[PDB]
Amino acid sequence: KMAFTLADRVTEEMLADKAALVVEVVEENYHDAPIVGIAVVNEHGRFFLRPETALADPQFVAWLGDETKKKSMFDSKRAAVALKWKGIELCGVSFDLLLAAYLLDPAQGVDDVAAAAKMKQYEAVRPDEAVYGKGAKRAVPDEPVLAEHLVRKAAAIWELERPFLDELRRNEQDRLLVELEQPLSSILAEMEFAGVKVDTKRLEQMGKELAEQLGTVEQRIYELAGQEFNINSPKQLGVILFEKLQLPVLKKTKTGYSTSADVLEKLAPYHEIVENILHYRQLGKLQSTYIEGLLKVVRPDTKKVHTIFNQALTQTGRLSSTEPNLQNIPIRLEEGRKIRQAFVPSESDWLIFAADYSQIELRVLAHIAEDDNLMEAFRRDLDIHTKTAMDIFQVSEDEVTPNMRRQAKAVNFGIVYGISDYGLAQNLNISRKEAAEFIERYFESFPGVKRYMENIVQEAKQKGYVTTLLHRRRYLPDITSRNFNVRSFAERMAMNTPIQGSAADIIKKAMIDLNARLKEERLQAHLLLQVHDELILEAPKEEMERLCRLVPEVMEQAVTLRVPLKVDYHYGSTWYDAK
DNA sequence: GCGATCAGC
DNA sequence: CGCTGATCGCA
Repeated sequence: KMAFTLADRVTEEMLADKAALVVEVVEENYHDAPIVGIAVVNEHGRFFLRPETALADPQFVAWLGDETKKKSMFDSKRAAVALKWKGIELCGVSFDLLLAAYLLDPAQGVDDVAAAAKMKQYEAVRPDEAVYGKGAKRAVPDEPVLAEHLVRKAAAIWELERPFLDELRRNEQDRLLVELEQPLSSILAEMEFAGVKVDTKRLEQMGKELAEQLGTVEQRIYELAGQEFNINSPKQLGVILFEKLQLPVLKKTKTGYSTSADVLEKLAPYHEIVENILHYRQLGKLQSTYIEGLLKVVRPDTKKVHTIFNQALTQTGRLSSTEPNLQNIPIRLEEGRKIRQAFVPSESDWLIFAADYSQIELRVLAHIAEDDNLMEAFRRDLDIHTKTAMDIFQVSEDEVTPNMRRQAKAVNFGIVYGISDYGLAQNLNISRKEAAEFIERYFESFPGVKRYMENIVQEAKQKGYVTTLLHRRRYLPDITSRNFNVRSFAERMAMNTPIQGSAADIIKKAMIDLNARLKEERLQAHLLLQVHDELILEAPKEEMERLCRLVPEVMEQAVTLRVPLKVDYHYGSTWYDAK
């Protein structure tokens, strides 16, 4: 339908200093993937270009790389990375419709031009899944169909820029787009392209040890069970535990029985088999997800993994990481933690450097609640769980037992997640009355936190949304629901989203400031990963002493709060040793 | 095609 | 009780 020049050569009217640009990568994983088509819409009209044509043309290449030639795009990062794998630099992206839509309303799950277009009732563009299929049926169509789709996406971006920018400006989110998320997009592009080197023989050796401890564990489970069965089947396990061996059921489920780790540790004392199933679950998880699954996505040439950071998915402003997920690499239990020995510097005589905010959520809570007891605790750099135990249990420091600190720590998680008696009682394996007593004691010791939690729910009902430090927004329409379970979950989101979201805003601003400082200092050090409240870098050995001073300082000074931001850091030959 | 489970923050 | 993603089993 839509009119445009299906051009076979590049012309200077395609290289105007403002344009909507689509550099289409249809492969879901864009790492070293083909670019199937190019669309440009600018003051002169609408243009489709074959990529072999466009990317061979020196003038088109230079227009891509010229920061002065402004481009409006959807998912710039996708385009930037696919171009990086071809040695082509993309610059001058001044508007990204994906990030604009994400900031206006994260709840829409906008992941294509069509869904962003719908927020302004622009319907003259198809959804990607209607054009390409999905997953199994993910094929590039014939040139006429492809070209009309790309040109209609570019035209949608062209028309949608100014209404998205006017709404962002009304929301006071204009700076969140221009000065935080879009510069971060570039930084994520570099991190993903660089990747993380994996020691694949370390992982294969761990794989072989786990296959033997799994074998040893399966047949003692079979011995104790008096029968062979699929241990990885929650259904067949539940029959073995609750029907054949007649173990008690503490947590009744509508369907069958729960075999969650929560239920199995209460069942450990009644039967030997239980602990063995939990050891088996821990090893089978290392084996399937972190050994086998990691090895499947290592590039066999470089032995690097190239995560994709989804910048536009989480309801709080956090990143997510896929294929592989480099934000859930084991660390808590020692045998899982060894996996991190396989994550190594990409060059001879480089080291891994990890810096992590200490208790950023509770420090952000202290800031926004202006609780004088919590702010003083941080100004004194106290152990916050110990001091919370001292206050809610009414004891001196010396009188806090390890069980008291364990319980106070779970209250502190509770407070930032949005406490409920039923939630804390579940976590602590106590009654609801006992948990409500802890919560009451917490609020008598931190009355500013109690005020804040009432005033922010009260503010979420009046406004219909909540905000973070840097004006990220989440809409909480379930705040006015007559169903108790659905309205309490909205009240929890109103308590938690400003905390978790403020913490995301701060680490995103740190990453931007860190990269400016690394460039000013012309250090070879670079970001590999973000894990929510930690940055992981690799650098030459020679740079370690300067980064021990520079990275913490940049992360501490990212934002000014009423309490200090505290950062710990470590470095070593492997991610494991950076502890 | 989704629930259960478990890894991270 | 907050936020995620991957694997597996079973439909």
